[PDB]
Amino acid sequence: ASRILLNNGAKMPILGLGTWKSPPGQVTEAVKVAIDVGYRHIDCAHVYQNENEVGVAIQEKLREQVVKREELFIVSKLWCTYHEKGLVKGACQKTLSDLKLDYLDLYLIHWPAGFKPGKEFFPLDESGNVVPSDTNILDTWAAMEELVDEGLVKAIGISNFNHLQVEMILNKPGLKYKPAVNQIECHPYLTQEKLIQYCQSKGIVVTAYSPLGSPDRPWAKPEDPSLLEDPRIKAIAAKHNKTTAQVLIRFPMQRNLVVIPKSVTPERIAENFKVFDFELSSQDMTTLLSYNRNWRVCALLSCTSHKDYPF
Ligand SMILES: NC(=O)c1ccc[n+]([C@@H]2O[C@H](COP(=O)([O-])OP(=O)(O)OC[C@H]3O[C@@H](n4cnc5c(N)ncnc54)[C@H](OP(=O)(O)O)[C@@H]3O)[C@@H](O)[C@H]2O)c1
Ligand SMILES: O=C(O)COc1cc(F)ccc1C(=S)NCc1ccc(Br)cc1F
Ligand SMILES: [Br-]
Repeated sequence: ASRILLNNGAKMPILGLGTWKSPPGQVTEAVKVAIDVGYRHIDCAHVYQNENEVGVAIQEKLREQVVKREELFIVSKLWCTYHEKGLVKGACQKTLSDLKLDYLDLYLIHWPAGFKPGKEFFPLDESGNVVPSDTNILDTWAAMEELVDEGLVKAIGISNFNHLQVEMILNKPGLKYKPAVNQIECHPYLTQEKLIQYCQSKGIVVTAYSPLGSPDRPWAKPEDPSLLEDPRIKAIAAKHNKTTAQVLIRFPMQRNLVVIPKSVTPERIAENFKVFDFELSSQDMTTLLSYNRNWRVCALLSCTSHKDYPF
């Protein structure tokens, strides 16, 4: 099954295309190719600074009638400097404008922390620490709920929220819409069994980001572990006559997760979609789970002292 049912009643494609780091001069073609080869879910964010170019691609494929808008599942995210009551709607609207859409299928709080509003995405003090906002997560959630009620988004969710933070939202006094999704880092070196079982037990769908270990993350280092080169994963791939990436994409799908591998390489975009015609065994799945090292590629020192930093 290609889509998972969310607690808002809508169906979400379990495979999407990621767009963080996709250069603005490559990402329009990447998304055009993705839609042509079958993708129906695109993962976006204002902070990635490429939503206009993503939107050019989406718009051309809608115009050309390659796909219907109701067949697409477009996700974006509220950046940390817009957590304030009076800034959430305009942030969402900017994203809609850039993506050329009149609604999003899903809008996430990108990180639990709010930052001082302004032009800078990471406002710092003179000593290098991010400057917080005093807006708490529950007030930002209420602002997200209004976007549903105004028809700008069909579902709302969270991203990078830890157990305590998800629970805080679920226990919100007067909660109107539960989060549909929690999007978190997840791959064989960071398997997230505790947080995933918690979210799944509450009917929250988990999306796995960086499923290939984000080898293009700006802060990579030569010595770091490499999923795509791990000979044990290669061996599982070889047994199935698939690539390592295909194994790494199929793995979260069989955990009832959504997965959002990024590529701007047309051959790889196509290859990465070819994951609905094989099955990893239970043994394969447990073996991949056994590679957990609690190795997190998405973390940031400048934000570690923020009250709401999740890790
Ligand atoms: N919510 C959050 O806080 C958050 C944080 C991080 C990521 N995300 C979302 O998750 C998406 C995926 O994560 P990610 O971008 O960090 O990394 P990723 O998907 O784990 O890895 C992307 C890297 O893998 C390469 N790649 C893709 N397919 C490949 C294949 N078949 N063979 C070999 N290499 C392949 C890509 O290269 P090329 O592009 O050069 O082909 C790129 O360098 C992001 O783009 C973003 O949409 C969300
Ligand atoms: O964030 C992404 O989607 C992928 O990553 C990024 C993508 C961007 F376009 C800009 C910064 C980031 C980083 S540095 N994210 C880490 C990060 C940000 C905020 C807080 Br609170 C903690 C934290 F760990
Ligand atoms: Br944070």
